Amino acid sequence: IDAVDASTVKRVANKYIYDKDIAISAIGPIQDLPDYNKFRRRTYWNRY
Amino acid sequence: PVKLKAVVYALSPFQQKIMTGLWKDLPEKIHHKVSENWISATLLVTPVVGTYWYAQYFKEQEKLEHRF
Repeated sequence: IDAVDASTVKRVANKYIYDKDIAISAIGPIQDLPDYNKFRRRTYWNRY
Repeated sequence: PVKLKAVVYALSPFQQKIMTGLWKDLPEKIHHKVSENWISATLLVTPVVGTYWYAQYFKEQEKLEHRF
């Protein structure tokens, strides 16, 4: 646990989160929930 | 807001082929286009083509009649 520093978190997040496919499971009143494509775009920041 | 009861399954755009569907079941696509629209195409082409040919026939007869 102590070996997980700020640079380690960023490396792992880039391996697993950055521009990665996601799975979505929703139930109930979910018409206002954004579509898969919106959620997929929000996996990366184009300003960097 | 409309009350709705439904289950929707969707697949990621990066897990499917994008363009090969353009040339799939092409015979069915052509058959559907022809069979559903041949009356519509007839109603648009026939008055235009028929009127055009009649005018050319009229001009040809008028031109020949004025000759000596």
